[PDB]
Amino acid sequence: TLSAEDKAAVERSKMIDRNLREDGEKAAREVKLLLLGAGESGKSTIVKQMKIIHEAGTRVKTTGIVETHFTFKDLHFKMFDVGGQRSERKKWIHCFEGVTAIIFCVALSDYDLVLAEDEEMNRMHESMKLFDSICNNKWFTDTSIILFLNKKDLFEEKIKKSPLTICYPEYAGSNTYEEAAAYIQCQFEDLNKRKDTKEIYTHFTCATDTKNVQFVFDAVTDVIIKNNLKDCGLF
Amino acid sequence: SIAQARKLVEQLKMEANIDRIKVSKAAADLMAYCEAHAKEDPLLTPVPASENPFREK
Amino acid sequence: YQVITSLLLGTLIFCAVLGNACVVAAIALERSLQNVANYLIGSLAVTDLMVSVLVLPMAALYQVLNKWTLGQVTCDLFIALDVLCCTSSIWHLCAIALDRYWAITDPIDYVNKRTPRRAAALISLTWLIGFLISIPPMLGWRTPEDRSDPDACTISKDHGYTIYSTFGAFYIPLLLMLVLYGRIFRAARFRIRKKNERNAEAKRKMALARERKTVKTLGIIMGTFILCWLPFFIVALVLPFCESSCHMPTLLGAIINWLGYSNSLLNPVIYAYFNKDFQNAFKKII
Amino acid sequence: DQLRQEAEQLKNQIRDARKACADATLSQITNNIDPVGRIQMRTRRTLRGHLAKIYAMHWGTDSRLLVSASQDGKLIIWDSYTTNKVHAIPLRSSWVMTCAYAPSGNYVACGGLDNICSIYNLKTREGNVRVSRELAGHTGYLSCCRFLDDNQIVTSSGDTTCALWDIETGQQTTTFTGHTGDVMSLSLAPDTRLFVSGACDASAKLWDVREGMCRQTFTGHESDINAICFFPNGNAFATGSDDATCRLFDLRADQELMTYSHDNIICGITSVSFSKSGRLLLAGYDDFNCNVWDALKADRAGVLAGHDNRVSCLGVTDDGMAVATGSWDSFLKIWN
Ligand SMILES: C/C=C\C/C=C\C/C=C/C/C=C/CCCC(=O)O[C@H](COC(=O)CCCCCCCCCCCCC)COP(=O)(O)O[C@H]1[C@H](O)[C@@H](O)[C@H](OP(=O)(O)O)[C@@H](O)[C@H]1O
Ligand SMILES: CC(C)CCC[C@@H](C)[C@H]1CC[C@H]2[C@@H]3CC=C4C[C@@H](OC(=O)CCC(=O)O)CC[C@]4(C)[C@H]3CC[C@]12C
Ligand SMILES: CC(C)CCC[C@@H](C)[C@H]1CC[C@H]2[C@@H]3CC=C4C[C@@H](OC(=O)CCC(=O)O)CC[C@]4(C)[C@H]3CC[C@]12C
Ligand SMILES: N#Cc1ccc2[nH]cc(CCCCN3CCN(c4ccc5oc(C(N)=O)cc5c4)CC3)c2c1
Repeated sequence: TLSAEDKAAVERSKMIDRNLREDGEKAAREVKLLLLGAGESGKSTIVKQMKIIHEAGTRVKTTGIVETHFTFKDLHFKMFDVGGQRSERKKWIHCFEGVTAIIFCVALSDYDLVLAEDEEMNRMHESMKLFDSICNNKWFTDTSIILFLNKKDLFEEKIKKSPLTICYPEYAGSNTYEEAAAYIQCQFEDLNKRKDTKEIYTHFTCATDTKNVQFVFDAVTDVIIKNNLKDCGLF
Repeated sequence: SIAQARKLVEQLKMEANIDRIKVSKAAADLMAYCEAHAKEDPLLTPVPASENPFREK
Repeated sequence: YQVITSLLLGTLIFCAVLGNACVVAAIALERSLQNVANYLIGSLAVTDLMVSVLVLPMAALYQVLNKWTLGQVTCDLFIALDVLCCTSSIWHLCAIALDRYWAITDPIDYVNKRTPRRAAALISLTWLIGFLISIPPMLGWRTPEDRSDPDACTISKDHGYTIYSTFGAFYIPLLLMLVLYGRIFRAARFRIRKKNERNAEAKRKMALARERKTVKTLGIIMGTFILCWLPFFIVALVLPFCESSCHMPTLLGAIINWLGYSNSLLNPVIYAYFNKDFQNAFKKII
Repeated sequence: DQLRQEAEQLKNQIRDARKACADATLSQITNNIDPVGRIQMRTRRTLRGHLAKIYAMHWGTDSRLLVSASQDGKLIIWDSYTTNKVHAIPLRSSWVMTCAYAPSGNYVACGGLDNICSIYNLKTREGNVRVSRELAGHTGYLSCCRFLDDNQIVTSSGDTTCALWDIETGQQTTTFTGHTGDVMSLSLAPDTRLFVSGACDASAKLWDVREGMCRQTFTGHESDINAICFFPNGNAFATGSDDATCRLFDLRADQELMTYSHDNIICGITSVSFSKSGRLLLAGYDDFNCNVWDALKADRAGVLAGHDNRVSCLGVTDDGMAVATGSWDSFLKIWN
């Protein structure tokens, strides 16, 4: 009670609590994004582009989860890459509940290619199944998804050479970059079961340095504004 | 995937050579251990507040 | 016949106190409801509780007895508490509107520089405006007509004080709230507006539903504020200037006087008893 | 090849031997034991300070100090007697889903989505906690870790293997392989010669620390196992799974004894622990409730309601005075 040791213990507890509160306030000022996608789906390219101008604002190599810390327009972003996590997603996907948005990356040029596990499995079909699984989890019901369609030029060359009917037999239209890209985009967007709660922002990755991060910033600001409107009761 | 089959069958044949006892004896041993230390379990029998560290000093 | 009036007033104070106290308790005992918006809503609930505990009983006694039987000093205390607490309730409404406007129109400020110190500053400014409106009639600047009739507790009817108090307590807040909520409405509409045919039809229907909801909610807020407080301030701005030829009917005058206090009862319903988080917290407490 | 035929033959032989060794169920033996009765526990301490979901906790051997891990990248050493934060260790990676307290009370460990088990030195010359060593080598998320001694630590990860580490050197002394799914839980025997691990392949295995081989295999569940804990005797253990069913397995009998299930619960178990005498089996559930089970009767004796989101971790002191449950609402609660 009044002993010196008890006073010292209470003082240390109060100091630690103040430090914890300060760290929590500092961490609450950060926007968290989850990066997903197939293996060779252009994930690293998007990470490099986002960190080209802004990076980080005897440790052992982790390779489990990779954090990218970049700031744009006075807004702090954190991206978590779980590509190297080879295990069941069901056991740790709930750790990312509460992220502002999910950055899903899929390559347009792998529709012709097939997985190495078996020949009769399209890579784009694997990406679609992953998108369906991650867009309808019980944890990400309120979380918006930012969809990036990488490798537009390779896809254009491939559809110039090879037709799109192999990946989508039901498809019936002219083989052109615009129409095929629109078809792929709408096919990915039709997997969103929670139409009323979440929204999908689709962008085609471009060689310009700042356009992709600008699109991400616009999507995050739109998500924040719509969440505020919902809290206020006007949305 | 045939090399792992040999390891699996070796593990199975190794797991089947252990001595086993009757379930009645094991249940009796568990019950005896439970009843022997029942007096020393503060959770089973609520402790008086005089010597309860988490309520009163 | 006075028994009916007494029981109606008593149940009015009882409901107001119960609602405001429930809102304050729910905010206090829940960790989930501890953000800036709920802090402002809780301060508004506390102000309404002060109106219902410190002002409504004396006003109800005045209504029932149809005369003031408590004293001149008690009359001054009642007037000061009445002007201070009710002006505060209005400026809490304006502060909530301002916070919503800042959150909706400035996401960067919402993420970075939005801290509970902002809520504390807004509450302090509201109470400071309340004091600036309530104090000066006490420190002079009051006509002797207030003390001329001992069997009455009317607010000072000086033209300058009437203009000052009415403007700074209802009319400046009204314009501020109208401008802020108009900007908020424009922002909401801009956000909403911005087989393939089935998806397009579904999106159009969803946009129409959201537009109807963002019209209804804004209408509820603004209409409640207007229909609660506007008639009394129109009366208080018109009658003092026109001393004669503007007799006020007793029943209509009493209804106009007592309409303003219903805002302190309807405020928790609109700002607290509607959002989902408060309902979940109340269900958990129940 | 044709080895599947002899494999299934050996499986049938093992099942036949287990059925032959089973004569009377545990329910029949303990029919004459009087019921434990209703167990009423009231919250005694509420430990506050975490700002995110809590995934693990562990009690010290002195039964006064406990450690908790949460998503805010903090590892807090509490003082359960006075609710005083003794330490607050900032983690390099905020994705942590396990923690352990050394038996000597000198070290504390944690691990998570990053595949590294970090060892923190508590008692140092300057009084400031510093990273003693980082243990790398797993290829999946680290699910559990237990200090076998002041120098040896055993870890279980999501790469379907468990490993024994030497903290002084930092290399894997022994690797335990054989699981066909992610290993989610681990518990050490009181004599620290064997340990059991429950994995996502709906099976639990008994390992020998020195030999590094799977001694026995237990398969009763229908879904992945999220928790495990030895009986205080050291000859039995209890597992919790997403099937919403806790089971008691016996090492000597090499089979299943009791099933703890109720029709009103359909949510999986996240944590399992025993009382000091072994009569009470406490389990945490996904419906933010904790149920106290009669280990010898399979009848509920109480409910430790009071949490909000989900009870994720649970533990019982060595002296048995108190039970601490941590949940996703960022609160530790001491029950007693
Ligand atoms: C002619 C054409 C068109 C016009 C005709 C018809 C249509 C319109 C008519 C006019 C409208 C009248 C009132 C409608 C109210 C109504 O619909 O209420 C909805 C249903 O809630 C309940 O049922 C829950 C109710 C709980 C009530 C409180 C319980 C306690 C009361 C006593 C308290 C004191 C004693 C304890 C809830 O609200 P809502 O759907 O109206 O919409 C919003 C609300 O307006 C926003 O304020 C709120 O934001 P907040 O400011 O943070 O709260 C939003 O979250 C959202 O709820
Ligand atoms: C203190 C006394 C006055 C009791 C409180 C009454 C209020 C709760 C009333 C007064 C005016 C009403 C509003 C008058 C008109 C409308 C528009 C109405 O809009 C529609 O759905 C269709 C018409 C349109 O497009 O405006 C929705 C209800 C609302 C906001 C009403 C909600 C309830 C209000 C705020
Ligand atoms: C927000 C919802 C719940 C509606 C709120 C309604 C109130 C504004 C009502 C409820 C009881 C009403 C009172 C009930 C009875 C009387 C007495 C009545 O007596 C008179 O002086 C009339 C003339 C006479 O008979 O001499 C004057 C109105 C008044 C104060 C009423 C004023 C308006 C009150 C406060
Ligand atoms: N002007 C102004 C002005 C300016 C700026 C302001 N800010 C805040 C206010 C306060 C607004 C409400 C004032 N109260 C007093 C009048 N009312 C009342 C109640 C019972 C009654 O009973 C009798 C009877 N029995 O005769 C008569 C009578 C009258 C109830 C409402 C204000 C006012």
